[PDB]
Amino acid sequence: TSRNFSVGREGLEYVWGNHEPVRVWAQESAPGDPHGWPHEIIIHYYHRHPVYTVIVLCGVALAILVGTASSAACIAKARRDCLTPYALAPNATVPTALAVLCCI
Amino acid sequence: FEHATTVPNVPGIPYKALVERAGYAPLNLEITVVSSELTPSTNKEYVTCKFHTVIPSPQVKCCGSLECKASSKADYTCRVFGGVYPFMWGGAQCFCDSENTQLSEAYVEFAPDCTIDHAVALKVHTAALKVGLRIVYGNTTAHLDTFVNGVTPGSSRDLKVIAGPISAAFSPFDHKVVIRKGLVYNYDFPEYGAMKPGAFGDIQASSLYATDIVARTDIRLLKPSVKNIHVPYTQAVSGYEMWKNNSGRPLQETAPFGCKIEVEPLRASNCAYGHIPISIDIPDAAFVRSSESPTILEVSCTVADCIYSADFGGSLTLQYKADREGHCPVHSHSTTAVLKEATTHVTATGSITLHFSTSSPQANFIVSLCGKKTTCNAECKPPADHIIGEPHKVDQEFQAAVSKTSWNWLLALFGGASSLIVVGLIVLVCSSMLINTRR
Repeated sequence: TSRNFSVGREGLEYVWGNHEPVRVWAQESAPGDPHGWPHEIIIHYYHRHPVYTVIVLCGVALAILVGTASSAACIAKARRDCLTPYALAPNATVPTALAVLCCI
Repeated sequence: FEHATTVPNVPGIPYKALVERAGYAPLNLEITVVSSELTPSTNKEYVTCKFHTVIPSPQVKCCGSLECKASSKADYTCRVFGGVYPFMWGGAQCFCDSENTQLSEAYVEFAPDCTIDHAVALKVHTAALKVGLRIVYGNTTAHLDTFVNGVTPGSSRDLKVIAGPISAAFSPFDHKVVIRKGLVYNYDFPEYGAMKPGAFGDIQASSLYATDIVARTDIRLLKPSVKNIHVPYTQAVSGYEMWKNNSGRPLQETAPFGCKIEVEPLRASNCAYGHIPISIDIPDAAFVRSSESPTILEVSCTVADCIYSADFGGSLTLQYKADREGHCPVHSHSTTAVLKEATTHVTATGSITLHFSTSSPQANFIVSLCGKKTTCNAECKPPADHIIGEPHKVDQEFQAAVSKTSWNWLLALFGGASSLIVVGLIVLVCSSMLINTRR
């Protein structure tokens, strides 16, 4: 027959019949390279620690999303309150000097 | 001089530390847990085994009547039967026809083979940890056994090592433990006096040679039917035998932390759990003046090729310049890199190879050649082998486990977001001041 047993960083002991126990420990031999390209790094660290690497990747995704949508929101707010308060006022004229410096 | 370390409680793995006194040359410290004993406080309740149903010779005062008495024999069952007229080889055994009374007796004993095949019921209290240590300081090795409680100064000659309290309180034994021919089981045996028929402990005694045996084996004495003299009886199965068939696997095979369960006395040997705060008061003579040890002018660390595995998968050569020959202690000033060496020979200009072990994918640690810290930088590729037959010498941290390429990418992403929002805040304040000056 054949029997598959999971070994971790802490070890595993198996006794086969009247044999002395033999202990085996697992090394961090995940597929990929920790110092290669980011996709190889992600493969390595997902095979090593899946939930931790998912947490970190979700953290970076959230960090990029909330922060691009925050800098952009502040930029749009500044654009609105630089174009409306006197430039967009009806029958009002704003020349290039104080229009093109931020607008367009 | 007093040094306070925290040795990982794994038997066999050396723990290295460097003790530096002002004005005194660094001393190499080497603490190994050769062995460990987890000995609980035991209390023997009783001894149980297979029972021997003793049926005495039937008594027939068989023209008249008999009275059931009380006896201290184990599970002493008696019954008086009305009219029997018993027969043997020889015909009628008495004269009156139906005025014949038979008394059936049945008690329980210890089987003759019980002195070998028996179980012992024990209650075990809080366990005590005792360790064998292999402190190596300077060029002197001291072996010694200490109690892990935090107050007892186990000392070989002049070391005075106090083993601090174990970080995790662990005991592989339950409150109630059963020992049978060297195999230890975690069984909830009945108390002394609460004998359940058909279960473990249905027959109890303080010892095997005791005359105060108590038993409850459900002996029912049946009314004789045949003419020949007979004691018909029925009984429950041996609780010892039933437990033997349904005992499960012992603690020797279901123990946690790789504990080796041993008897005489009951102990759990070589258990790998927790941290031990050792405190060593090294004798003064072991230290040597900073003048006596050779002085390193300059050194630099180059690392050949490293993997992070359980064994010593790393190499390291450092080119030094010393003004005098002698012996210099080597130490890695890092929690994720441990050196195989402790002392080495320096001779003017030279270079020496030091093997280490790592759990981080970076040789980003410091090495000291009897002082003169120097830094190493390299790439530790993952090992090709998946399974090894030797424990991991170093624990797995977080800042160490994450490599510098991944750190660079993570900091690039987070710092990009942070700089984006910082630019957003600065344009916020600039636009607000422009608006305030507008009106």
